[PDB]
Amino acid sequence: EVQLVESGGGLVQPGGSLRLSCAASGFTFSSYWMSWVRQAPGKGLEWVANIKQDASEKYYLDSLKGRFTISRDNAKNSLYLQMNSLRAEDTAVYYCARDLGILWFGDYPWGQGTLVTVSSASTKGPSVFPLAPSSKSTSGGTAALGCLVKDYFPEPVTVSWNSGALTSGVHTFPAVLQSSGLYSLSSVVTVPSSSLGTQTYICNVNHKPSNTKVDKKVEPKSC
Amino acid sequence: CPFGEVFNATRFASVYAWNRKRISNCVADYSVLYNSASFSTFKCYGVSPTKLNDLCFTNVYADSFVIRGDEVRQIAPGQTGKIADYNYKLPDDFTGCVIAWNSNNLDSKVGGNYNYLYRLFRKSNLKPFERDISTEIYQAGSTPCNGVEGFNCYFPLQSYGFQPTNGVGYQPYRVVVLSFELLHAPATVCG
Amino acid sequence: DIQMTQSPSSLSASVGDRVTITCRASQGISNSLAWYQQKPGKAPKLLLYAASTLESGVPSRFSGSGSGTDFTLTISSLQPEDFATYYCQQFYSTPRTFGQGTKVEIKRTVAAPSVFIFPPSDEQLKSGTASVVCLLNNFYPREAKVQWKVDNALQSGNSQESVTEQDSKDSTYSLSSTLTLSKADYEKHKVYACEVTHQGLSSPVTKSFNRGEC
Ligand SMILES: *[C@@H]1O[C@H](CO)[C@@H](O)[C@H](O)[C@H]1NC(C)=O
Repeated sequence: EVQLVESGGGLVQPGGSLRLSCAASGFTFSSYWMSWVRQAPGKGLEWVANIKQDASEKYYLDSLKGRFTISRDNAKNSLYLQMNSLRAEDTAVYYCARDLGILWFGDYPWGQGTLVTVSSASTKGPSVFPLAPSSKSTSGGTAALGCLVKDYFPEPVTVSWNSGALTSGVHTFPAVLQSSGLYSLSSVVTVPSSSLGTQTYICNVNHKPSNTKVDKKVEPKSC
Repeated sequence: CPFGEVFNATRFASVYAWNRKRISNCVADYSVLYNSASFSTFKCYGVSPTKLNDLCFTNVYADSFVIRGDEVRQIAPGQTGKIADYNYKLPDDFTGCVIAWNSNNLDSKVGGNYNYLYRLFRKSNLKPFERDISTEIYQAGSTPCNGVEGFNCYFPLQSYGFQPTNGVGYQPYRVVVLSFELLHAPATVCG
Repeated sequence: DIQMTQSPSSLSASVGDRVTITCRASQGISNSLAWYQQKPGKAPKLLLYAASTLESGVPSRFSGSGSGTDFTLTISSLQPEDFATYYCQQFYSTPRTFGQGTKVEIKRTVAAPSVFIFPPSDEQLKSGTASVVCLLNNFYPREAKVQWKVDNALQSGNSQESVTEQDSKDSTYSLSSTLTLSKADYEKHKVYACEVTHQGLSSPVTKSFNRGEC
């Protein structure tokens, strides 16, 4: 089975460097080229680098402007990519692939890439704000409430409701990268508006990167 | 008939250079194998497998090779894919049988056994019962390859990676395809 | 260099349906093209190469035709595990170039979104920023439109939206639109309205509130 294991992704500031590794097994590493393919956050595959069998030929995307250098050690069945002068646009999940023009990626479960996150922000825990339901902007016996998890870095946060008791009708939206360099998402849940004053609605926001947990009670907005 | 020389045989050829053996002038009993319950795959197309050795053919060909489980479904009438298009093809009017069994205990090896090759590149597809040993540098780009490997110029044969701790779909399987030829000639292979 | 263009970029279909994806190249590439499948979050997997031959292990429902500049990927009877994004690549030259991908979605009948609007909390206004939220709950298809009106003044450039994945149970989408303003710009106005244009709506639905009311 073709097993390709990526490692080395992380948080680097703009201008910094990083070196990614790809451990290979299950085939004759010497008979194939090797390619690095990145994928930005929800944006599809972009081939970035190519290295020959004996590493006597190396090819790149000119967009990179010589910032990336591909390498390979055959004794160790290993591929390497040195990423220099990193830009924010380089944030992506990087995969290595066995290459013969055709790309074979790593078989499950081994092959799954490494995540490079290039940002000038230091890690901050989120601020949770209640998206309170109103009796005016209701909808036929059903009312929606939620939590706005704003201004955090990096990904991810996890959000539950009532410590797991409230699951039906929960929508946790994908995080959006704000102009400030910080992420923010929101988690909403719809519940019978008849049982507002009776039922308690707590949202649990867990940001493991910053070692932060927040329990926020969303009360119906009474002016 | 010497079926033990084909099935219980020691060495098997890889699928790109599969092994054909001619069989004539002997008495064969098929129901010894189908009722042996020793194979993982035993599919017969054309003739009924159930005790229909009441026939006489001119020649009997046995084609042996090694593939992986994922590819066993390709040794069948009218199938398409890497092995069928590039390695071993059977015709739609197939009057024969295909047998296959898991050989993970004999063809795997720690750190991988890379002794079995498969053709991964070819300009066209294989006609029924064709056989291609052409190690010509396959051309995938505009540049002619001029017999040397390089940028967009790949070697056609590639190894199998038979580690023993593979999933079953990736494990080695031995395949024997039996063809029954009845031409305008004296038939000698009966049961 | 070589450009790849895929059609239709987003395709909705049902289980058992026959599906075709098209991929065209800005110049000829003979049959040196391959087709890959990527499920959300996972790594891409090679389905077909040489325009037509199935890589071993791939279900035979996948097939490919074409040459020159034109290629078609065909799934005979769509199964639930086939809903994913699909990419095409060429291995004729460098840089290796992919198609933009076509997402295969689940086909269901049209459904109108449940629309809600949320004013900024008092704590966030205390912090110095105001985030007004608009929610489109459980609709189909994915394509919708949100516009913000601050005292019936159309906004642009200060809103960000994100959408969920198609639901595992009823195959709907839900979308969140967030309008970000300074505490000043928020406290300068009264009526905040969210206008939703969707196929399952005969007319655009506007949900609004007034500043500090309730
Ligand atoms: C192969 O070995 C088995 C082991 O008992 C034997 O029964 C059989 O006759 C041999 N030959 C064939 C063709 O199976």
